Amino acid sequence: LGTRAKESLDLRAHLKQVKKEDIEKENREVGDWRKNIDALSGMEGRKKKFEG
Amino acid sequence: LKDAQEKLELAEKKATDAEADVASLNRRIQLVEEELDRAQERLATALQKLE
Repeated sequence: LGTRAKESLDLRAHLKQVKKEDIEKENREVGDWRKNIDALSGMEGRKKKFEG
Repeated sequence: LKDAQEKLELAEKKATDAEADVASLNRRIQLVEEELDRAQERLATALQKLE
């Protein structure tokens, strides 16, 4: 009984390792970028050129 | 000239009316600047609550 139980335990151990430890390879992607504001400072242009 | 006199008077009156609208547009500019600042602040707090 112990042998059969430990067989399944060891079999699932490696699967759990691969599933979980490999998550630590990267988890910062949740972090978003700046997305800064202007605060009425980027108003320094007239209606001179618009195509470029 | 008399008609040129009336025209210049009317044009200067039009200038003054444009200046009254200049005042009203100044008021719009100021209040909308308050709105801009308030929106910056409220957006900051909303994003923080999101975090």
